[PDB]
Amino acid sequence: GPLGSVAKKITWRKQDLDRLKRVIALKKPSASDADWTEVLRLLAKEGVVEPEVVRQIAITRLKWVEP
Repeated sequence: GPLGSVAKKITWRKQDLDRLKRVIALKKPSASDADWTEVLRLLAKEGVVEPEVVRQIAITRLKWVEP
């Protein structure tokens, strides 16, 4: 049924990543749950999982890298 890649109950697509990337450029977090709470506050509309996880997702998805 699903694609060949399991990862939570949220299929991170390019369309969903394109938006998040726009937030990371504005908020510009510093690798932290508290900070991610802001960027995730927007994408939260899509029922996104906790920020603690998204922190790593944006890395393996948006090729993000902590400072």
